[PDB]
Amino acid sequence: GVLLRGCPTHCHCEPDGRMLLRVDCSDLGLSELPSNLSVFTSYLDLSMNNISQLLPNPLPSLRFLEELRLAGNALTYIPKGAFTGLYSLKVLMLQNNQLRHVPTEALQNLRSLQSLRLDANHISYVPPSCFSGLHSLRHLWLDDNALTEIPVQAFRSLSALQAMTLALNKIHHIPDYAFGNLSSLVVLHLHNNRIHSLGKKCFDGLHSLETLDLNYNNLDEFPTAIRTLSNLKELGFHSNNIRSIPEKAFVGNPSLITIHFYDNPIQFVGRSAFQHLPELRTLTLNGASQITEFPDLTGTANLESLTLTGAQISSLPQTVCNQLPNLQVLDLSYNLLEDLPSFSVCQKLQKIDLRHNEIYEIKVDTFQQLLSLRSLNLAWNKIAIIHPNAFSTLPSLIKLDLSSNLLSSFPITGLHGLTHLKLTGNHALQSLISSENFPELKVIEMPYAYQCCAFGVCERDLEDFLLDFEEDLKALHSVQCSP
Amino acid sequence: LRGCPTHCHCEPDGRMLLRVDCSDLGLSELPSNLSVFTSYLDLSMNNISQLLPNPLPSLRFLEELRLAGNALTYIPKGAFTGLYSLKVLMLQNNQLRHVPTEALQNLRSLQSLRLDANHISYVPPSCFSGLHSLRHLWLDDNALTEIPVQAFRSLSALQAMTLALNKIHHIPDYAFGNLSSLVVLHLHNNRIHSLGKKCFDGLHSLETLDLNYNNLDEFPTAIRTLSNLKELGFHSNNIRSIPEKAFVGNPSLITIHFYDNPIQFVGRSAFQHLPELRTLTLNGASQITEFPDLTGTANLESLTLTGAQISSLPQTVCNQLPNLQVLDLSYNLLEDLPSFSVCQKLQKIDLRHNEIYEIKVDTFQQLLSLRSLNLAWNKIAIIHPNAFSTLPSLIKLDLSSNLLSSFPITGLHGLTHLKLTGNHALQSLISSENFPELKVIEMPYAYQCCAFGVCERDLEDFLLDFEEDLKALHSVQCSP
Amino acid sequence: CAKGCELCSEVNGCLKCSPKLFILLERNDIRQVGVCLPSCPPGYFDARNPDMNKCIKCKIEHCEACFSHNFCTKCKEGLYLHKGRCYPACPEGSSAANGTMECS
Amino acid sequence: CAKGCELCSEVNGCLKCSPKLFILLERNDIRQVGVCLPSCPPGYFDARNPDMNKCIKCKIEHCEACFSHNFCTKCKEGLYLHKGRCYPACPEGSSAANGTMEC
Ligand SMILES: *[C@@H]1O[C@H](CO)[C@@H](O[C@@H]2O[C@H](CO)[C@@H](O[C@@H]3O[C@H](CO)[C@@H](O)[C@H](O)[C@@H]3O)[C@H](O)[C@H]2NC(C)=O)[C@H](O)[C@H]1NC(C)=O
Ligand SMILES: *[C@@H]1O[C@H](CO)[C@@H](O[C@@H]2O[C@H](CO)[C@@H](O)[C@H](O)[C@H]2NC(C)=O)[C@H](O)[C@H]1NC(C)=O
Ligand SMILES: *[C@@H]1O[C@H](CO)[C@@H](O[C@@H]2O[C@H](CO)[C@@H](O)[C@H](O)[C@H]2NC(C)=O)[C@H](O)[C@H]1NC(C)=O
Ligand SMILES: *[C@@H]1O[C@H](CO)[C@@H](O[C@@H]2O[C@H](CO)[C@@H](O)[C@H](O)[C@H]2NC(C)=O)[C@H](O)[C@H]1NC(C)=O
Ligand SMILES: *[C@@H]1O[C@H](CO)[C@@H](O)[C@H](O)[C@H]1NC(C)=O
Repeated sequence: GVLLRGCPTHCHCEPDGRMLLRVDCSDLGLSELPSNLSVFTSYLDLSMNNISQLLPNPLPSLRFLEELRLAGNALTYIPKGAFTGLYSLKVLMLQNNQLRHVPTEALQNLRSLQSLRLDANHISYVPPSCFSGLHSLRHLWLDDNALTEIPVQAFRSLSALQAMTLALNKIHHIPDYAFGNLSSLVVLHLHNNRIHSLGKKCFDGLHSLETLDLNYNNLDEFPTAIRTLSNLKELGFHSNNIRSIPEKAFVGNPSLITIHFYDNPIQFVGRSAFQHLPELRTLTLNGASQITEFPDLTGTANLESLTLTGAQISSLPQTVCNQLPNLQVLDLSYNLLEDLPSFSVCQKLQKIDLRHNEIYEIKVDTFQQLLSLRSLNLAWNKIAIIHPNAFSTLPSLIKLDLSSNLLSSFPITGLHGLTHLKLTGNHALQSLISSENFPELKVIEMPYAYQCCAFGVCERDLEDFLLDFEEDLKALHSVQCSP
Repeated sequence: LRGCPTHCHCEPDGRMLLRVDCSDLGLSELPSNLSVFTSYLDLSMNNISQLLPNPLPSLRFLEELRLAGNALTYIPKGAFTGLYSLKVLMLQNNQLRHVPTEALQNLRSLQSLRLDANHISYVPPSCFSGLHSLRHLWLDDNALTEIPVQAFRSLSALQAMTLALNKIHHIPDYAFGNLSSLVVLHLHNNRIHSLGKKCFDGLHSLETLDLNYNNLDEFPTAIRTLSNLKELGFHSNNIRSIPEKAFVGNPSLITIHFYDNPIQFVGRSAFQHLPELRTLTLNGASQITEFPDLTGTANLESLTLTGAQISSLPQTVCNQLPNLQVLDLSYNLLEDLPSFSVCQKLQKIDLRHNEIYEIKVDTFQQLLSLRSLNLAWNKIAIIHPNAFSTLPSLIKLDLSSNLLSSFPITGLHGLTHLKLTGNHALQSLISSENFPELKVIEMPYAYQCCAFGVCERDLEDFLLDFEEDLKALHSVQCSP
Repeated sequence: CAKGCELCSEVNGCLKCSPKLFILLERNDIRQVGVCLPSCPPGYFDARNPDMNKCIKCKIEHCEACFSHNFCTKCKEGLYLHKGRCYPACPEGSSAANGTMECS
Repeated sequence: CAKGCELCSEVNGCLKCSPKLFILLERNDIRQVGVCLPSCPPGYFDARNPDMNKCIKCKIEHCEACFSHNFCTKCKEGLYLHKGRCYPACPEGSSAANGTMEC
């Protein structure tokens, strides 16, 4: 040995870079780790491997060891001199062990360590100055543990950290300046905890934070500390118990791109709450009954998808579409809308859903110049009259739903050759509709069957599999019509 | 054939009785000569300006006269004198501006009279005088403004009348007083805005009432006196609410139509005591806060009540609801649920968009006829493991948009539709096994759909040989 | 288009009739053709509406001609007519038949 | 059934993994196959959840290994890594760059 050592018995070795060795001794059911172990090792995998105690017979001098994996072992503790000779250690993996605390001194002064995995353990205590002397540490996993409180003291030295996970723990409170010194931190995961109360200055530390995950938690109020994270881009606090989004909630966080707050019992949202988020692309608000006014979206014109349902919106501003260019899908279903704005300024609109509103009439300009619009749903309204030219300028329109709207007649100008047409619930609609001036219709809903009767009722390899599936759907589909 | 007029077409009725068809022949005046024994005379679409200065009575065997589309402006007094056997007279699509003042009088055998599609606006009193056999009267598509109460006072033998498509705006008390024999009354497509409290007190034998397509602002309480009423229609009006004890005077009601009405509220006991009623639909009655009482009306087969503010159901709701097949209480504010076990014969249940937080054990036990169960868009955090243990006929299950993380799978094997989207905490895998016969699936994550397999020449031989297997692999849908 | 018709299609026949006439649709082929009549043929009854006048099949047991649905105008022979419907035997009172077959 | 596995099918392989292991789903011939691992292979990242631990592909441009989505742990050679993302040139510089390719 001492230079000429072979591949450890029962293990599997393989060359890395020239004169460097990768040793795989995973799932061999070792009681203790390999004995006569070789220098030139740059990768050591001992995983799922019944190691009760790492050694009485230490193996330093592996100064070329880049990566140590010690997962699925039965380690209850880590001795102080365990990782002494490992000067080139970049990544250490210690997940799925029975560790009850971060090694008090064993992890100290590993100069080159960049990523540390201590997840899936039983750790409940994180001794201060256990991470002391880790200048290269960028990534820290501490999830699926039994933590109760943020180790603010232990975290105070890791000013080079970029990514941290404290998920799947039992953390209930976040004190002020809990992550004070973590200035380089970019990604913080606190999801699946028991966080009920957090301080007002609890996030004041991390200036470079871009994503914050407070999902699957127990928040009763919107976390206002959020206001201090200027560089924040992604925000998650869904599946909590938050009741409302306050006015000026994301004021401190422009350049936000995604926000997740679903599975929250949200009833009210401030009007100016979603102002000044120009990088935001999608806004979804379902079942916020206490909303009585359409939200203001000044300085956030890059919305592509706006859906807001189950509220009490009585009317839309005349110049509502002035705030919404680039908008593709609009869904104001289940509201109390009577009059409709122009919607012409809202080009690039592809889909519109206004069902279950109190709309009594469709004007001329209310749908003019929507050349990209494909789907229009106005079902379950009280639309007595439609202007003849209302749908004159919608070439790309293919789906139209006018179900249950007490209509008697119908505008046929334009609208020729669409794909879906739904007219059930309009009892006063008894006249006939031709197969001509209506080709390409494939799905039809009709108030009366005799109207349905008028429509004839009574190179690459193996991608051909895919072509077969595309061709299966169409052409096997004949014209449908339900009365 | 002499007897049959030239250019006309005749055919035997009873032996040696004649039916004469002289319709669209463009006659200026009605046929010359023509034979007695005629029991049917059809002169329709035929430019008859005046029935004649030389009329042809003596046709005492004439059973049926048709005179439609002939453009008659008036009918002379002695026009139908000799016609002793006339049972049905058809005078539709003419330009009559008033019912013949005397011409229709004393036609003793007349049973059915058609005066629709005219311009008649005035109905002179005692114009129907001496019509004792008249059972059916048509007066639709006309220019009437008011119920001819006086003229109607002699027709005590009428059984069916239509005053539809007119311009009637008001119905006075006792407007149809002497019409005790009337069974069917059609007043649809009018301008009826106000009707008296005792406006229907006359007809004791009325079974159907049509007030559809009208302009009513209030529920017609005059209805209360029609004991024998069976069918009631007042849809497409502007009625805002159905009052308490609205159909109190009308048991043995079978169908009621009140859709296209801006109905916001309905009294609790409003639908009590209608044992012959089979279906009740109530959509968008926001002001309803309580489930309706249905005492003495246990023959409901379909109950749908949506868009209200119902907070809770009585424990013993199903005690009032045997024979019930379909239940739809979607878009309400329901939190706790009753047993529903007493509600046997239940085939379909729809409870979407409610505030339901939990599904207990007995809440769906022993519903052996149940086929479709929709609980989408609720806040259902937890389901008891045995909740669906006793649902053999269950084939469609919707649990979309809930707060579920896991799933009770005991029983429930081999249903047809399964919908689980919106359940973000539902991340575990679901096998193709313990789930055969599935044809439509909705899934919170794509990798769960993939678990159900939705992820030159001689490749065509491949497609053709392995055809039924491929089509068997495309017999399952899955949206992620 | 055709006699007494204003809007027709060669395939479906007449789609709209002159102002006060009735549309008849059959539906006996498996194909639907529309005819325009001054009044509906036997088996059907006339129903007028502000938009479309239509001939409606009278689905009443043992009914030859009817005033609307639920009310029969003349019952089949060998069957008595009482209050717009037909029985072999008359329900109550008179309910007594004369030389004629119409329970008074 | 399989290594570190509790529920398997001949068609789809492992359907549920041991308590603390990660499931990896990869498509073999119109079929999906699940493996149970102590940690995720290159290209994937480890995501733990109270119900299922899963290996998730990190679709980040020019990223070899990642901490989650939107954050890269090791960038491809010839491309600089700055704050969990990959650029051809580092905006601030200064802190970039030594002999290594890690701003
Ligand atoms: C997985 O790891 C555990 C713990 O490291 C192993 O359990 C150990 O099993 C051996 C024999 O199977 C036990 O040996 C015993 O030693 C005592 C002296 O202490 C002796 O008096 C007994 O007669 C017996 O030989 C050992 O005690 C036990 N360890 C503990 C902590 O209980 C287990 O064997 C490993 N499994 C595999 C498959 O390697
Ligand atoms: C708090 O953050 C500061 C700034 O990153 C850290 O300051 C460094 O402190 C160490 C001593 O542990 C010195 O060797 C470095 O030279 C300091 N860097 C500076 C001043 O830029 C500090 O370690 C963190 N933790 C504390 C103060 O507890
Ligand atoms: C149908 O009958 C009317 C009368 O009811 C005829 O009316 C005549 O119309 C011409 C002009 O077309 C007038 O000059 C005559 O004075 C009208 N005569 C009468 C008696 O009113 C009409 O010509 C007839 N049309 C057809 C096609 O038979
Ligand atoms: C109201 O209707 C009743 C029938 O219910 C009429 O009573 C009959 O009237 C006729 C007159 O044509 C008499 O010949 C009969 O003797 C009356 N009784 C019967 C038939 O039982 C009554 O006249 C009608 N009243 C009015 C004002 O028209
Ligand atoms: C390791 O190698 C030395 C020879 O240098 C030998 O004496 C010793 O027994 C070996 N140990 C094992 C466990 O193979």
